[PDB]
Amino acid sequence: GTALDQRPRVVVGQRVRKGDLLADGPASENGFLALGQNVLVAIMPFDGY
Amino acid sequence: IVVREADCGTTNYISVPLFQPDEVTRSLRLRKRADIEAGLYGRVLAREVEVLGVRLEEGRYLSMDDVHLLIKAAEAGEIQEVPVRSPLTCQTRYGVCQKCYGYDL
Amino acid sequence: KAPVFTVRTQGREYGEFVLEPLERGFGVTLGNPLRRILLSSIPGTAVTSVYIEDVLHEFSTIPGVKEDVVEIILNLKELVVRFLNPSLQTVTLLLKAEGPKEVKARDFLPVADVEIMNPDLHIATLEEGGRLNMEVRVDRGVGYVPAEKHGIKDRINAIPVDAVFSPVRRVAFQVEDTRLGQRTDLDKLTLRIWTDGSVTPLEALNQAVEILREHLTYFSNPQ
Amino acid sequence: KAPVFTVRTQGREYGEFVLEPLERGFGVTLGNPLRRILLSSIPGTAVTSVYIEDVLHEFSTIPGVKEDVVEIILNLKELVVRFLNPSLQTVTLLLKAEGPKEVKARDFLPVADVEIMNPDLHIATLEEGGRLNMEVRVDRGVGYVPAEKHGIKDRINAIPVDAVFSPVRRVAFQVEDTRLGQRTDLDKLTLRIWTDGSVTPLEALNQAVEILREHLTYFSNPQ
Amino acid sequence: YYITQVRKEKKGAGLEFATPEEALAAHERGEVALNAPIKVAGRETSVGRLKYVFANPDEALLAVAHGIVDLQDVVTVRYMGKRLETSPGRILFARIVAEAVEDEKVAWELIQLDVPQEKNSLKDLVYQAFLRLGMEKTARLLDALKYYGFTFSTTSG
Amino acid sequence: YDGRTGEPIEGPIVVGQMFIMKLYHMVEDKMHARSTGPYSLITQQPLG
Amino acid sequence: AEPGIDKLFGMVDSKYRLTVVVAKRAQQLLRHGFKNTVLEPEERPKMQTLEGLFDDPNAVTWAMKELLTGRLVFGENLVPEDRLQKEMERLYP
Amino acid sequence: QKRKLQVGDKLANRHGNKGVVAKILPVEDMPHLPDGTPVDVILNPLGV
Amino acid sequence: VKLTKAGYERLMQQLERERERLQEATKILQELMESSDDYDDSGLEAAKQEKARIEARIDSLEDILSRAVILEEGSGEVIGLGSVVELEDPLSGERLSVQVVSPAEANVLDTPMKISDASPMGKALLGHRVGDVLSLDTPKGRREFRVVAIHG
Amino acid sequence: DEVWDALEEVIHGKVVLLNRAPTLHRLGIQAFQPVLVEGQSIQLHPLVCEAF
RNA sequence: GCGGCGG
DNA sequence: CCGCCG
Ligand SMILES: [Zn+2]
Repeated sequence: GTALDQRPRVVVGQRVRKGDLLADGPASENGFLALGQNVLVAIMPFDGY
Repeated sequence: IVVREADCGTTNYISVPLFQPDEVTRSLRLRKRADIEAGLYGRVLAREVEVLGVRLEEGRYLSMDDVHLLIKAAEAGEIQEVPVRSPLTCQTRYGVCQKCYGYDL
Repeated sequence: KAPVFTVRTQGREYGEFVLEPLERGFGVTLGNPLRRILLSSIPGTAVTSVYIEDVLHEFSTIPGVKEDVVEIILNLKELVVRFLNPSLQTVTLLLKAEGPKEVKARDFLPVADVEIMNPDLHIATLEEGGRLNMEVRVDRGVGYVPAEKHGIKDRINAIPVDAVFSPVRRVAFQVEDTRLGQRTDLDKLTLRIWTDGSVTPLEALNQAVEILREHLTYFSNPQ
Repeated sequence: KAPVFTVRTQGREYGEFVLEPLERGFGVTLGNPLRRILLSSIPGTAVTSVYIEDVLHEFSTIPGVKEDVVEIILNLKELVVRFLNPSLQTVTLLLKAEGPKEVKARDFLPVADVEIMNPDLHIATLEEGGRLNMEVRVDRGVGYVPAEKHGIKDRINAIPVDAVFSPVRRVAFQVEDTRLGQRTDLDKLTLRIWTDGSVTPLEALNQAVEILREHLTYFSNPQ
Repeated sequence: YYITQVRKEKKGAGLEFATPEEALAAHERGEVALNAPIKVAGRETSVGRLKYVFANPDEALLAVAHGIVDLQDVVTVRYMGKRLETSPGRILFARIVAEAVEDEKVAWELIQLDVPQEKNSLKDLVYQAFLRLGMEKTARLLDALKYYGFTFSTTSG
Repeated sequence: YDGRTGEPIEGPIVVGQMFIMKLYHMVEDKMHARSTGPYSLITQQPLG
Repeated sequence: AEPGIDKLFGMVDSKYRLTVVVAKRAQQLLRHGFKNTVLEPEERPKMQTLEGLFDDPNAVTWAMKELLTGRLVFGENLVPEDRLQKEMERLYP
Repeated sequence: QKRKLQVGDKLANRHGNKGVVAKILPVEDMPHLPDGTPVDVILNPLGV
Repeated sequence: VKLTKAGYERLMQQLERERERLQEATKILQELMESSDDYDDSGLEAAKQEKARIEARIDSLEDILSRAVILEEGSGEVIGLGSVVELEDPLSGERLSVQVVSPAEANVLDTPMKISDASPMGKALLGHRVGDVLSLDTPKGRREFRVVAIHG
Repeated sequence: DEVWDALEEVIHGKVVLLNRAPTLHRLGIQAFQPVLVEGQSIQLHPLVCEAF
């Protein structure tokens, strides 16, 4: 039950190299696997949250 | 098993030993602080015992301090066992009485 | 020695405000309070709802259009518009271009009283026969609001978007050494503020300053 | 709605203050700043330097006097004096007593416009033939100034004492969540104040708020 | 813990104020120099105690809150009846507890401000509190600890 | 600096870009709250 | 925790007893009408939006607050089983 | 439907630190760096 | 089981040390099971497993210490238990110092290298006296040594 | 918005019980006074985390 | 009923 | 052990 779309990452009229990402997969962007995001994180304690 | 009672009368108590026998051949030692506590904490004295100057009345529930006392005393050499009420000797057929179970609620 | 509140403003985005001298530890005592208001209380604008002609749900796709409805509505919340009078509570920008083109925020049909400081924002890309027409609802609000909280329904088939009202991106205050006075232990608070454009660094500062004062008065009647 | 400013004051030392409801994270925007002020800005009095005739050092012992120099000076920090007008920037308290008597803070000879609200304060016990004569300086300042920071020199053999200006002792504030029909993510600011008696928690608060406001104004003229 | 702990720094020379008065002054100036630290191994008291002497318990905290002393610094503080040689942190701790349960006297009767607070020192605190002031009252101390423990935990860094 | 007090946090704190993800654990699967309803026909149980 | 529960526990020979007493008294508070209390003049329980806890908040809350004072009596066999419910309806509208 | 991250949701890093969202903090008062930039998430050190 | 006063003392002390280690490991174990925060981590299996390796060594020390004989024979002639031997290699004139002891006392860390009773080199030496010469097998070959003497 | 006032009014001093996954000892379920809150998750007191 | 999965 | 999905 998860989204599975392919978002084209190429523009009209572009010279493509053999074996180049035409569109990105469900969790791959730029041809890399991505699952979640990179967030800025501080590593310390809060009240108790 | 439940707790319904009136200080069950039958006084046939369990003696909590303070010294352990063999770990290295024969030689008597003071059981570990923990273990003694386990056996005497929140218990009820079957019979009275003056140990280091204080009179620990019969039936009194010996708090943690009290058990420390008994240990401190055992160090000196005034008592090797302890008279205390327990389920192991309850008269109440089906159930156990206040004095025998002890403190811990 | 009365706080010489100086100002160096460049554009409508950046806006540094110096203010010294200040008795021991007030630079901070002011710096933080104002900062907290600046990001949470300041009012502004955001795209509250949109509607594409042949799209029924936000998770759809429009022919001859690269980006998905979600990739789009995502880009719209990045749209920073600017009204000029309270009489502009809810504006509805309209846009519609076809064929081979790159829709930019500049293609919205002008609305005489409000201006778009976000011109080159990329809205979408169209191949051929790319029929894209849409109406984007915009409002003046405050703070953040989940599209699920307001649920705007201009048209039965339009999709509500998330509210991003804070007209500031980042606030920072610095406390430096003394300039004037007979003692060296003093504060030189200078705070630099960053705005998307809707309002100005100064505008903000002032409003915040006001909101603060506004609350101070609430300590009046006891009970 | 309008912040309900409730009050619960007992005496002139304690003072509970509640103020809700308030918007998201605002109790904290108020509270902290006020605290920062309530301890550093509020003007009051504190003993500055002392001088016992026969005493030369801070660590010694006056015969016939159970208390050590240190204990006495200590006791004096406890002293709470109150001036009436500007003309009193620096007043010298004088006090001499002998024999088998308890030396209370009410034994200092009365000064024209100065008042001692810490009368029964125990300063020193004198044994038979106990000679105790000293001169304690008192000033109006703000916050806390370590004896090593100011270093007053009335008599070249006297001793500088840490200054306990603020008539406020400690300040505690809490940001608990409160309910209001629709939403529950609300702030309820309850701030409690402790004063030595010189002024009441309620006065102090106001003074603070004012002081803050006054500073808000200084953001007026650019340059 | 981090609030009840005490600090020990480096000591160029023999910390002898055990006896010298030119040791109170000198050792105290050598301190104002770059020589003897606010927490030197001085037997009777490290210069840290010499400089700051707090009358009222509040007296200390405010000095902290103004930046004069850090919570974990060894200072001198006049309490109910004794000039005690402890740190603000420690003291603070006392108050916290003494606050949780109104009987301030019974408070310091069951806590040991002689060592940093460890899980155990606390364990035993709770246990004692239960037997001493009643059930609900202890509940209050727990919440109290919970609260402070957490706050300090965040600002400690 | 805190943000709530604007006061620093005594002692450097490490921070950085860490890659983290959301899991197949929405709370969508997490809150059945029952008041009243259906009972089994053969055995008396509030089955749903 | 709860208002002087320790004091309460002290008033009973066994924990569970307190509960039983606490409860049955909360029942009599609603059944025979909610005016069957003993400490309503001063310091009667209270609520926060409108001082209305004087009319009907929690029952048990009351029971306890009443039991905390030496007003009510509790016993193994204090009043004749049935005679109690008869006299109560009589003296309470 | 759209699944926006909320309090009950659980996230985790490639090293094994798993956890649920306890409180969603308003940028307003959360840990920010000297330069205006605030952080996004605070991981309790104690789990390391 | 045969021990020297030296040997006895050593094993007795080691036992003491391992008791302290067990008490520590225990404390630790207890804390873990009490935590119930992070389970399924090498928190239990390690603590436990560690405590085991200890208890085992303890059972070995108590066993040996519970029934060992003490042979007070510092004045003897033939190499027996407790005997301190010294062997010189005829060729290199190398002086080797060793002491044969019961399996439980062996320890290359000691002043005289303490060799097991039922140790090859250990076997070779028992039953011989100053002067004798004997061989055993070695990876490089086989080196004969002459018992130069035997202190207590 | 008035209903909430009501709900929060009906709950005043009532408490509910909470249960952990495997109920092991009597403390596997404790009682607490509920205080209405935002979101889906359930706020639990830290100190009792050890119990369950 | 069988696979998977949370603590 | 308790729980949930397909
Ligand atoms: Zn019995």
